[PDB]
Amino acid sequence: GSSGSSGQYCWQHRFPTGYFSICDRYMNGTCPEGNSCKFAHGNAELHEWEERRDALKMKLNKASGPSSG
Ligand SMILES: [Zn+2]
Repeated sequence: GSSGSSGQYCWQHRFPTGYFSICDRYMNGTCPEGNSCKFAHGNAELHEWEERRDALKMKLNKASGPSSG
């Protein structure tokens, strides 16, 4: 209604350490890590993560190196 109908998004969660998957522990019920976890904590959360990280690439690039062990 007010403050913009569509111009209002509420997505504030942890940052995706860098992984793009769901946390089995969290999905099961409880997770050991918690906030400093590398996995996602809820289908919804993941969605946001994919973005949060997609923001870094704004300046970062893929071509970095082989890093073959
Ligand atoms: Zn976790």
